[PDB]
Amino acid sequence: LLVTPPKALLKPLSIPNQLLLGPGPSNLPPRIMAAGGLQMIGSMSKDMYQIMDEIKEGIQYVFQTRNPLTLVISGSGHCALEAALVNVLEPGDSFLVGANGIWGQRAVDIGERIGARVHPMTKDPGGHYTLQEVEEGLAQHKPVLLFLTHGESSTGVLQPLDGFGELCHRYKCLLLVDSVASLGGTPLYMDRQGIDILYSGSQKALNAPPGTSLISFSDKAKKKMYSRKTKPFSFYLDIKWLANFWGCDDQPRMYHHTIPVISLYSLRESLALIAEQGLENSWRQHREAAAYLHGRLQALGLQLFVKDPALRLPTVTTVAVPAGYDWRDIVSYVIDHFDIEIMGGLGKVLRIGLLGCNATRENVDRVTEALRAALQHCP
Amino acid sequence: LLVTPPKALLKPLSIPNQLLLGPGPSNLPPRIMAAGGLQMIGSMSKDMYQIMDEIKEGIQYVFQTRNPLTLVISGSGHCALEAALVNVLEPGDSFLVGANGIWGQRAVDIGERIGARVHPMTKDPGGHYTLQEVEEGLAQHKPVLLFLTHGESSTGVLQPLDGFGELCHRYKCLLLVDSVASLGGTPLYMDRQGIDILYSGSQKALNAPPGTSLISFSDKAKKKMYSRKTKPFSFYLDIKWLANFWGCDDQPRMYHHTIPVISLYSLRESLALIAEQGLENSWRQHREAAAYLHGRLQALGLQLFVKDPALRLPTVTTVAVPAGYDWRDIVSYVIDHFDIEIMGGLGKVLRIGLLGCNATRENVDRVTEALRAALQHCP
Ligand SMILES: *Cc1c(COP(=O)(O)O)cnc(C)c1O
Ligand SMILES: *Cc1c(COP(=O)(O)O)cnc(C)c1O
Repeated sequence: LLVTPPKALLKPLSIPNQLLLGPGPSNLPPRIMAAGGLQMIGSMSKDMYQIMDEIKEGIQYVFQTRNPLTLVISGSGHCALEAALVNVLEPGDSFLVGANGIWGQRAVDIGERIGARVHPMTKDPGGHYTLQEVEEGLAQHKPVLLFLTHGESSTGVLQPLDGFGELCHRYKCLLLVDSVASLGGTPLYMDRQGIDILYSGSQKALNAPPGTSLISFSDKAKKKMYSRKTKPFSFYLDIKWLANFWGCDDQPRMYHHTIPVISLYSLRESLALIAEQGLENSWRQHREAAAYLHGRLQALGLQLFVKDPALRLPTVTTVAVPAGYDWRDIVSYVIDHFDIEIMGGLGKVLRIGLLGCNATRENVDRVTEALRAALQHCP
Repeated sequence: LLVTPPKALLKPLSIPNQLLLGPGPSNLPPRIMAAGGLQMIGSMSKDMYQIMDEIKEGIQYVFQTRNPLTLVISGSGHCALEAALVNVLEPGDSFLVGANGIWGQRAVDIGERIGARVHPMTKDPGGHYTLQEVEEGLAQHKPVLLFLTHGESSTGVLQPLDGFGELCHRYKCLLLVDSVASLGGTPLYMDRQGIDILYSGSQKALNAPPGTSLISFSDKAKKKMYSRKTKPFSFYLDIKWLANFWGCDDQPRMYHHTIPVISLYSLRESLALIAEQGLENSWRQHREAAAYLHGRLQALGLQLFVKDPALRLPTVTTVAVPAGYDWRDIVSYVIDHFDIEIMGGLGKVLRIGLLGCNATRENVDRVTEALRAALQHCP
């Protein structure tokens, strides 16, 4: 045989103890770890369906919707995003994109690839979107879909949502919102803010492991996706298939692909936890924690990138890179000395993440103490 | 708030004990269960890279290749398939498809959607592909890629591979092979059989949980994918991105998407297990087990769908539905009474699956004893 058994693979697997306080993913609580270590069931069993059904109710609770087209995408953030775009947008269609960070910049790339006419409202890092600025683009381009990034995790910006859906609906437009870095860590009401496509990820404020995502579609969205001329470019992400399997339509569930059963156990639990906490409690915790963290960082003499506190994303705090330092040096120091992960921002600045169980005063202390030492030790 | 916490989610998660002896997925051995219950690490950490690197060596060992473009697709079977097609095929291109079951029939649907000229060599259930029949299609259509299903899990057929790659290479064609239901359970030598794209799944004979897949690309494939006019329809599955992240190219690893870390721990172990066993041992086990199972089924008076033993897939046995029975009745009886999953075949027949740790004489006994009772109790 050409290749021999890899020597490295013949040693036992060993992983460190890291406190993950970057934009994502987050650490796992015991219940989610426990779920991950369970045994398989049939991927098309009555029991597996029950679990999926339970998950659906959970996606409904956290999204605050009753949309019966709500389900899990067998993929990460980008897959839920891609899934949205490839099932809603037909080649030609006009797509209006809020390019504040990256997330917009990705939604763009996807749009371009599937042959959409892409309308990029570029705003420098830190910037958000004013309803008027939307209507001016909506007037200028007459799109079929707008994409807005709720929790902009590259810039630490919390986009205001209220009233945007009803603007979009007037111009016939569909609202797609990226709530991956916002869900569970700030107010969000899918049906009451009139959102047509909402998606989130498992590995941010729900404290499940990466590789699943939550998606929900309004009837307005459902119509546009169920009255395409053409078939979507992706079969894996074809909604008409997914919807059927996940039990959304009248037809009995027909095998499409194999769902990541063990991740679904985990996700189910992560949903049960925030269902036991309660959304408003979760939003309180994140709101307060964030508040504490800004105060502490302020004390160290660091400047918060997002100036207006009402525009700061609780879950992800952007901190301006202190003049005269190498960001790599600080971030590497932190992990190296204290065993704490703090990302940078992509497209610069320092990024810190309070997500679910990880969003406690203790963790803020810890990252503050760490950034302290580093500030006085980095060249 | 519109939606209240789902009452069902406020009870604790409870899953049955099922022996999964269908085409997939398979049951998990303790080491893989253990890996699934571990804590997160940074998705772009030195430690996470080591793990990915280790996995790569493992994909190289089981595929029997040295292709430095080998990596894990963050998706199931279909995603690795889709990933192959969307990165190799450009709209127009000619694609020659071995539509024996299904897997071909899906590769078709994908091909059509991404705007390939699709050439379907339909063969009734049970049928395989003769080198001549290939060359006649290769002559008739002059494709850029042929798709062959190695272990045809819908029909229980083992396709012969030997020499097909060198045929394909002569006509300038690329060989893509679906080894999801064959890898680890029959001989397969990527480089020595001249295969340009080989993919497999985690949830079949490797005994990892669903939701990851293994893919490898030859230099011939790499050239075609790295000299497209256009960008692939998918960003999630863009090889130039994936390749970079997974450390395949000269550029430092740049964030694309978030890899399903916990599934990667599992997959790493599943690879370590077959690296400790050794491929030829694994092929012996499956070969023998299969042999035993056919004998026993024969004794019950059941007829094996695939007549020629040299064409029977060890890992998945097709058994002709006995005249005068409802297949649903037998299959439901089996799970209902004995707690054993035995699928049907899609596009009919009964399907039984011996995959990795699950491929033992004991499990054959068990499914035989079960099918016995059912045969004499179903109407
Ligand atoms: C993390 C994140 C993503 C990316 O999701 P993946 O897990 O990388 O697929 C996208 N958008 C936002 C807002 C995020 O926070
Ligand atoms: C199971 C299987 C598939 C489907 O893979 P998914 O896990 O459903 O994405 C495809 N091909 C073969 C040969 C299989 O055995």
